[PDB]
Amino acid sequence: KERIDILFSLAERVFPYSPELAKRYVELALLVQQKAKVKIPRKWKRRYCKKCHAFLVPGINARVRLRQKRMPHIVVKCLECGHIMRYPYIK
Ligand SMILES: [Zn+2]
Repeated sequence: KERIDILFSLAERVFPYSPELAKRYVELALLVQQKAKVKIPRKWKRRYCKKCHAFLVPGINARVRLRQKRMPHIVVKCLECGHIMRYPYIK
């Protein structure tokens, strides 16, 4: 409820500050989310790494390269995993 939202705000400030610190904070926010057993729209579900459990934004804990071919593609590397993720896009 409110508890997640406070953690989310805290996770956001740490997030640019240090990906690694944020990684610890997010893992707390996600752990809270399952424990509270509350589903939220896109806020945590769509804004995190698959195994880091860290806030996903390009430029901050993770970086994205945008490629132009006539197939759109972006590649995202998130530091906490240290791994590159592909996200296909069309139009
Ligand atoms: Zn990651």
